[PDB]
Amino acid sequence: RSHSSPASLQ
Amino acid sequence: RSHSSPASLQ
Amino acid sequence: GAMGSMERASLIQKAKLAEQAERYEDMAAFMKGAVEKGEELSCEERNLLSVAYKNVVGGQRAAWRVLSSIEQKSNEEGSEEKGPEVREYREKVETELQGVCDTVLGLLDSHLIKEAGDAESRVFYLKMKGDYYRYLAEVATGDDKKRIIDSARSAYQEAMDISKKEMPPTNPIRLGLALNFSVFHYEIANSPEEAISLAKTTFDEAMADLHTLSEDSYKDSTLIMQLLRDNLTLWT
Amino acid sequence: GAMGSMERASLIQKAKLAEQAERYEDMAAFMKGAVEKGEELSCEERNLLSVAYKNVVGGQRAAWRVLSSIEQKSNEEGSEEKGPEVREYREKVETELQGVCDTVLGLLDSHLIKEAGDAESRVFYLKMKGDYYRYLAEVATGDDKKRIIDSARSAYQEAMDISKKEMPPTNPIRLGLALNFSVFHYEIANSPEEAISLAKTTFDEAMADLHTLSEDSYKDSTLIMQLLRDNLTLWT
Ligand SMILES: N=C(N)c1cc(-c2ccccc2)c(CCCN)s1
Ligand SMILES: N=C(N)c1cc(-c2ccccc2)c(CCCN)s1
Repeated sequence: RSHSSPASLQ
Repeated sequence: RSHSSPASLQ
Repeated sequence: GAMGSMERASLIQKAKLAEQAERYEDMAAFMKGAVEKGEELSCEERNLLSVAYKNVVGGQRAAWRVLSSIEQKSNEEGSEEKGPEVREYREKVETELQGVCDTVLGLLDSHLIKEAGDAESRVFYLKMKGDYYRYLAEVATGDDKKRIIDSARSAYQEAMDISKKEMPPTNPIRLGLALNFSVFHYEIANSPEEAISLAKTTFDEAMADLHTLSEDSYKDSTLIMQLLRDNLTLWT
Repeated sequence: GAMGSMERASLIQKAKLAEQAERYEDMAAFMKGAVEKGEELSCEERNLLSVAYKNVVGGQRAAWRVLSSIEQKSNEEGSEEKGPEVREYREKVETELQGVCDTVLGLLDSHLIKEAGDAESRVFYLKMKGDYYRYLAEVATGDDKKRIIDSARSAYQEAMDISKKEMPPTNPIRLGLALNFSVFHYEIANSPEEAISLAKTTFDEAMADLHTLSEDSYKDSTLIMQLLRDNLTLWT
């Protein structure tokens, strides 16, 4: 499975 | 913390 | 109940699927529906019931401990006032946990225990009764805590009496019961010496009976024996 | 809503407590209540909203994949008929997942996106819109799947257009958007070459801008860049 973004971004 | 039993027993 | 229209066999099947999907709230709802069909449960079905509710209450207990710790820190000397929110949310989780424990106890009382005549079913259910009163005791304060503790003790003691008369010392149900009663003594009843004695005697009597077991049974019994040993290492 | 009587600040506080306790369904309910107060969300609050719902839908997606696999095995040649239960339970989880996605999309449409004027808020919300349409696309079959895919694409594309005009190539929101749009291309839109190209260009343009960053910002940007690289390794 491909990696998607973490939920928390700054 | 103390160890207690697993839920499944035979 | 919302499961009243589903076949017993379908509820069991879906509980097993829910387990595979790590959907333990669903698993518990399916097994509650299965119990409410009114038939006794097989060994496998009792284990599904226990797995489901242990996982549900396990998440609640872990959350309660996180919140209770934050709350105790908030009540130290020198900590800032942050309002009623920590207490309110700890109470919300606590009330949900007590609700799950009450549900399990209600299934045991209506009517799993009274129909359980074989040692393996009766001890299993009485151990469960002790466990869910123990989980209630973990969060209890005020005027009923003593009675909750005594309810746990009474269930565990009845289960112990049956197990010692009717099961060999290596029986995994007997072992898991003794393990959990020892935890009750140590963590709930302020009786560490009783906990240590029970764990030691249980371990030693099981050791002496391992020679009677097949390879597969030996693996089952020694797994629980290792938990007794782990606790003894922690407690001594 | 059941949160209508609770103060906005108390909902935020309790969302943070729920995060600490790993109670993500509660966290999401608190953040939904906070959104419904009608005020815009700060950066920290947007992140709490996203963490809550990503964890909820993440558990649902994982469960759906387990069930969908069992179902596909059940429909092979030579597999036994086991009744409608696998399909029914997969559908139950699917419907709950779609409900969560629809809830998030509803919050974005009523009225987070239309009030978001700064690039950092608007791109964040449009990325979220693309993500939750993508999660709908993962389970979609039948006559609306093409439209769901196009809705994801359209949201991601609007977010990309803003991000490229208004943010530096190392901005973590821009990077996470490009990462997720590349996943959309690879996993949803059957466009692996587009996915690879986007990931490569995003990585290289960020690399060339790292020299402008503080140590702390460098850590934030390189963390997401490594995910782009991990996908490129998987895809090539
Ligand atoms: N689905 C589960 N979790 C379990 C099912 C069973 C079981 C299966 C057949 C017959 C009796 C019991 C367990 C026994 C406990 C192992 N130590 S565990
Ligand atoms: N409670 C959480 N999970 C998070 C909170 C925040 C935040 C805190 C202050 C200001 C803006 C954002 C995160 C930023 C993302 C890190 N990469 S994450």
